[PDB]
Amino acid sequence: SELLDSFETEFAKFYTDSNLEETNLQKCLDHTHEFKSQLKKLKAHLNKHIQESKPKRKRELIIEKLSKSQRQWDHSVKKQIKYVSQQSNRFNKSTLNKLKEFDIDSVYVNKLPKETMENVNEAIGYHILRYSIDNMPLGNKNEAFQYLKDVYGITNKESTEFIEMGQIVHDLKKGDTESCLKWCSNEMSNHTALSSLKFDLYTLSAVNKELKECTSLFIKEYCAAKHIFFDSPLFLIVLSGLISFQFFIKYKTIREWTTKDELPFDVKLPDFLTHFHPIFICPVLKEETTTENPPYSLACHHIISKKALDRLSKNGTITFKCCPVNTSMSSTKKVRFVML
Amino acid sequence: KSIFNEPDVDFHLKLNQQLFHIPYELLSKRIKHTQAVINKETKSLHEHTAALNQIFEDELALAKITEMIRKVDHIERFLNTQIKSYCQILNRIKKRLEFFHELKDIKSQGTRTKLIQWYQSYTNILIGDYLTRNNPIKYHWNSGVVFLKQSQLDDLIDYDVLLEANRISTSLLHERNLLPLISWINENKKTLTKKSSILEFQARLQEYIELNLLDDQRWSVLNDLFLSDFYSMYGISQNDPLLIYLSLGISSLKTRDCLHPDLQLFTLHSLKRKNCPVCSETFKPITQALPFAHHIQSQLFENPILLPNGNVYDSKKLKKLAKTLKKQNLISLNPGQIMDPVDMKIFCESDSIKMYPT
Ligand SMILES: [Zn+2]
Ligand SMILES: [Zn+2]
Repeated sequence: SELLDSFETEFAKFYTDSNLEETNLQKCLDHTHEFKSQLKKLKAHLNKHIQESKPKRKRELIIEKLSKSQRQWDHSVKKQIKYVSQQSNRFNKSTLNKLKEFDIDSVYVNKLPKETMENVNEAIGYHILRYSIDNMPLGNKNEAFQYLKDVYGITNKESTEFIEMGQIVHDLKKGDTESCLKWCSNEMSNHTALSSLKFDLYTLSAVNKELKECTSLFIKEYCAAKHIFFDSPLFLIVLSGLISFQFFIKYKTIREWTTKDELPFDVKLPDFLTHFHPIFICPVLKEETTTENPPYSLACHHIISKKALDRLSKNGTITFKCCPVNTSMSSTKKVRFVML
Repeated sequence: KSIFNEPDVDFHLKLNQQLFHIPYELLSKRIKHTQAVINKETKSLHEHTAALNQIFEDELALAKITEMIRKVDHIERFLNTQIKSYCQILNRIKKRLEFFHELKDIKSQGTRTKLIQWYQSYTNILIGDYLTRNNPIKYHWNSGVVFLKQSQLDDLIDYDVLLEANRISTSLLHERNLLPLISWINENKKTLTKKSSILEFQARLQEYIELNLLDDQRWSVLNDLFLSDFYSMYGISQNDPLLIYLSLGISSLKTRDCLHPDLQLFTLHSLKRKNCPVCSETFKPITQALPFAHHIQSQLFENPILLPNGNVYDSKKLKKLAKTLKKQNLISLNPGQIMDPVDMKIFCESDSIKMYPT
């Protein structure tokens, strides 16, 4: 917001009015060029004078001219270089006031174990193989698997499917259908979306706003048909990491590793990264039911955690509260929430 | 006024300020060199023209002026090289500036996907700068350099300072530990010793020598010391940002049950648990040794249903999945039947119990 604008305004001072391509050292280059030109002119004049001298208010001007040339040249060069040095040393007093107040590396706690760096090197392999496969010179149909294995690195059997995906997508990008049609017509699964894709690309067979709406559909229906993924398991994780910084720094500044368990400060993040596993909070003791202490239903059609149940009843005496019409452990059952 | 939760653009700059320092030191070295060159040549030219002024007070003047020209044009070419390097560094910073200006424009304006694309770019820029750091050199080029070149974003990551560090730190640990590190000290003894850091000392002792004082681990400690001084000189923030982001993200969505112990395939992909990034197939070893989560709000699906299998699902999603399985001819159902995904089974409609989760 304010920092970015106050940064661009300070940075533009490196350039002249053109905003581009005319940096400050052009002054020094121009001055040295002019100095050389002046010496060349003086050389020509002196040569002519001596040549015509072969059988005075002239020399007493050329010598002074040489003196004047050297004074102007060195004075101007020194002044310009001094100004550019001072400007470069003053831009630090605006790249320093802001960008040196965070110390990103101070947040690295719970260090990622040094033994598991192959798994990171497989997640990276998958992300490169998925999001950015077509933007590489590969070549033949199968003489590119060796190139992948040789330059970057190869993942598990989830590379053949991505080679085929990249091939068909790139072929379809060049306005040459009749291969995606064959692919769609060979896999006959859910008929509905496949037929919709067939119709969309058939419409494409009859533009710049249509390709971007057909490649995406084919990508979705290929990923959902060969059972792999649609978003990399690394991109979502980097997203959540980018979202948790603000809350972490807020907690850090309130405070002035953590109980070997649940980290504090209850970061909140958008829905489409939260609708995976259902999280339930006990209504009587206020604790998230874990693998141990699993929730029970108590014949009143309520849900309470098991530990709270076993402190509501010592060993399970008929004490039946929660509709005061509950009952003890002859009519209670285990539950597991599935986000179908 | 964020879109969903992304922080203000003032925060990303402070997040990765190493992108605005390692070009700056490169920029300042240029001026600190091109000032010394002028201060060394200006006195030379002055003392040289003193000779001509003395000589006037004899056609040697033409010779002297010719020598003057032959000296000045060298300065001209030198300044030409310096300007064509200075302009390139300026361009390098300006590209990274407009990169964030793009995010500011997006954030001041559906558009969710127009921001997901930006985060795709922000993730590639970062996988590249982690790969070009620790991956053995081929000859010099790495996998990171290839990725940066072939993702059309070579400007936004240096890939030569990091590569230089990788070269030095792999020569100090391989190739019989042949050391070009002295070739790095000798070009940087003016500013390193102003800090008064003990690097020339350890390098000299190791050079002399080649039982801790004779052990191998002195190689490792020497490497660590060089990395410390290099990073503190430039500003490279000695922890892979990819590692930082993973170490928080994986512990931010590791909820209370992620490591919970033809028709079957469709059923067991119809769930919404076989998508969780943290417990998928290759992040389990990463996520074993990390904390879980903190939440002060029980979020749950709206209208739950219990059936004799022991687990509670939903009221409508089961109906829609039953109809879907009906319209694809995988199973044989009947008016009131219902199907359970986990441990596939068919239960009557009246073996269904409503639940009220407080
Ligand atoms: Zn009740
Ligand atoms: Zn999970």
